[PDB]
Amino acid sequence: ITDDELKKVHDFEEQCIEEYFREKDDRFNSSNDERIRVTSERVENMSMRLEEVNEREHSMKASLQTVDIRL
Amino acid sequence: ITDDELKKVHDFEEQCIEEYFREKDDRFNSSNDERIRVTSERVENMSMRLEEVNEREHSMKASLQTVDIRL
Amino acid sequence: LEEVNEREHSMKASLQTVDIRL
Amino acid sequence: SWIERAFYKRECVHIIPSTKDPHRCCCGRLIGQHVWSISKHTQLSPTDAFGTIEFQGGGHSNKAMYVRVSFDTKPDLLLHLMTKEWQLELPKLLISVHGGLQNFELQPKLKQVFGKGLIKAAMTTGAWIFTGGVNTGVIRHVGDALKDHASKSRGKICTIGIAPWGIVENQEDLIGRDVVRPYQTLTVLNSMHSHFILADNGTTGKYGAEVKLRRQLEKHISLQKINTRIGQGVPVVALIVEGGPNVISIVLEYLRDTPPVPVVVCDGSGRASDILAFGHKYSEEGGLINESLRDQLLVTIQKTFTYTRTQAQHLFIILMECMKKKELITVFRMGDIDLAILTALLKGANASAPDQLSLALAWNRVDIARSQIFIYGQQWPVGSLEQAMLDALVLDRVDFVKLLIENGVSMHRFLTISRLEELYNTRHGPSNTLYHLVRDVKKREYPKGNLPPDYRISLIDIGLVIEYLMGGAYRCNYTRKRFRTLYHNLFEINHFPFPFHELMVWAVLMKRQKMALFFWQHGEEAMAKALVACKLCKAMAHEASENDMVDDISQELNHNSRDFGQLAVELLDQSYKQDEQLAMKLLTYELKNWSNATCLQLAVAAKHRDF
Amino acid sequence: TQLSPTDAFGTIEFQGGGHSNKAMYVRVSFDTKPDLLLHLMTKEWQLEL
Amino acid sequence: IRHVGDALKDHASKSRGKICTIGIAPWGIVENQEDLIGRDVVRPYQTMSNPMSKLTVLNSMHSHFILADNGTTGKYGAEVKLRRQLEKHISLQKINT
Repeated sequence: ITDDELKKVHDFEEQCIEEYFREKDDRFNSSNDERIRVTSERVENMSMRLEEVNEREHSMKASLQTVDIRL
Repeated sequence: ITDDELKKVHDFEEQCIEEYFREKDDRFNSSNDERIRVTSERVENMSMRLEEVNEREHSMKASLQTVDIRL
Repeated sequence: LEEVNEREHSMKASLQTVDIRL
Repeated sequence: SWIERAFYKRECVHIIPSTKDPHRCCCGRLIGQHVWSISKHTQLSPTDAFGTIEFQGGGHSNKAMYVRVSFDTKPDLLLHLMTKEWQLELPKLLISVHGGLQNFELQPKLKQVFGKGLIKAAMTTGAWIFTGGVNTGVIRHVGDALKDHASKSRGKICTIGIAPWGIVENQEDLIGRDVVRPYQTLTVLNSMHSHFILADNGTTGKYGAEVKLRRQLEKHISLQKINTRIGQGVPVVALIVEGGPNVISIVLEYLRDTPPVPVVVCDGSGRASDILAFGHKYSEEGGLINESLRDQLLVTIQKTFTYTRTQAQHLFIILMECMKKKELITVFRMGDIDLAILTALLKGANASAPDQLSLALAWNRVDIARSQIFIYGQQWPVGSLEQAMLDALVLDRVDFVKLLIENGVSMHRFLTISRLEELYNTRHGPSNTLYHLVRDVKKREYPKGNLPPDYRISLIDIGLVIEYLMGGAYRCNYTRKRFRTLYHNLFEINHFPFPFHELMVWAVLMKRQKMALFFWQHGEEAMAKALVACKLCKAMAHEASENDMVDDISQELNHNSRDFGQLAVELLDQSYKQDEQLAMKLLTYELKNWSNATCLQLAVAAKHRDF
Repeated sequence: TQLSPTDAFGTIEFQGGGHSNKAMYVRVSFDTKPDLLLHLMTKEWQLEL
Repeated sequence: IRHVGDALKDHASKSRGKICTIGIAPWGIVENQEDLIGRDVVRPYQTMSNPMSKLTVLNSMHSHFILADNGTTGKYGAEVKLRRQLEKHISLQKINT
């Protein structure tokens, strides 16, 4: 085939490569196991936060009780 | 074998024991069964502590309205 | 929830500043 | 015997001033327990407390050396002590952790991440941790981190402890001359440390006997040149966890120093580290702090430390004098210890950004280089990125290769004949069977024999290797008359029109599977490259099995061949799903870069049954 | 300034910068009529309205 | 336009589509003007930008270019009129409904 046909098949194999790797990424991301992994890691980060939030809320409630006692 | 060929054999045996036990912990922790478990109790203490932080906030907003009315 | 924690820091610092004014 | 003959000690012989308690003297010891010159009148004598400490109890048994030195000794003899007597090599990096002397507890994941980073950075650079010695506060957290290190990993971190001699418990238990003394588990010394620089000023149960000696020792080691011999000393981090009033002035002394010592604090521990955090986010342009945040800082200093208005005023003045050098201060706010020392080494070197990129190449840290070295506003010399490209291939830094391609480096403008030749004669990276292959093809071509050790393996010899490995009627572009004419006339004409094919070949011949998988995605003729790589990996597997080499090499080469065949099969599946006729033309078009062959012929010659 | 036929048009192969993308291009005069430029992009560049 | 190209970086990294993102720039202000000289020929371009040079490179990840020359180099204003009468001409065209 000719040079233009070489250019067209050279584009075609690039859509094949990008399609393959990024469908592999969508398969890995939509699987059960990676979903469970990333959900668990975010649950750990949120529980560490929820804990710090409850500590700061207790401190803010004590400060509000002091402000109510003052006024 | 030789007594010196022993120390090197013995530390190699501690290498294999330490590798086997903590890879066994890694296959147990990365299994599908264990990750579904560890999410669930860590949702229980979130739920108790967030109902706790909603009740703590409820007293705080009542104190905020009381402070504004007093001023 | 991160948006909650960022704005609760601002509200707590403002409450401490108002208590210092009192 | 050299330790007693070189290092001195001082002992409390005074007029016994009672002050408050009649038993407690100026040195705090008991009045009948006796046996600087101001009010203590201390005398100098050779030491009798040095040797080895066997830590009985407290988990793992660890032998930690110790010596009792006077507080006014010059650091040069102490440096000679560490370099000669305990057989400790010169470090690439120093650690200096300070904090509050009182005991405390932090967040659990903060402690875990702090400990894991403080162990791991100490392994990867081989640095020396400098603590406060005794098992109080932050140093107890270093001890727990080193306990986790002993329980999980295998390094021996040099974790030098500097404590006053007067405050350690069971002083009579550590009296000997090169004698192993058991120690049971005034405060206890930390169990998981490595050596001790216990300094006696004569007083007992009092601090301040170690700060000046540690400062002078850190300065003296920072004047020492690193083994790279480029014109720089070893870098020093200033690690702060929490701390009190004194660490504010320690931070001020480290910032107002020549050369400057960068300081990183952490968050979550509280007290002084939290007020550096509150000053750092609420700063604007350094010392230009507005009126609301100055009195917010004043009320938090007067509340957290419980000091007066004027004491908070001097602490805010010292805080502003510290902040005036803002750029050396960085905060790890939650939501680590590694990034702290890596950043501090980068700005303690104070060199150009090629040196930072080469140091991140040495540490194998793509994320650190991406976040810091390749941020917006970084000036780059011409030709330094190409040298970093070469240095990042000779070593299997695919991630750094991916980073450098994403940040402007092009393969067409970089890959030359001489650069690919220098890639083919590298000695770094993993082992390969290429030398046996070129030895066999030079034995077959000129029946000599074993190649010389100082042999430059030319690309013509590489082309002959692709000839012996492909088989059949193959004819590589290296062995053709055009390339031999250019090689004779030269050793954009020397640039390769299709560089990723040559990168495939160099990644396959030297058994670097990760760069081969990366170079399969970038560039073109992926089906041809995958089938050629499958045939090549199968043929080096057969050649390694033929020449009685290691069987694991043959198994891994067969695994690489099967991976490339699976890649070719799944690429064929995707081409069949997209367009049938264009897949037929992909399967039959003549391959000018692969000896005028066909993808179908290459699949058959690779014996690829699934294709 | 003098008027002349163009010498800079075609396709640009973006080397480096991560992903490889081809972007077609043309150098035009600033006083050209927009109907001619639309006929270029619909017909020559094969882009629907 | 750098933020738009960074948006197209994420778009090419997780989504299958080809966004038509025709950019209009002055011809005289783009770096390496001699690199883009040809007639229906594929010309390679360098995404590297020299910080010393005042001229800026094109965005690496646009789809089409309407680089307009008023004759001058290194100055703007050669594309604001051309983009505006083009956009008026697009909106004059009827939609397919």
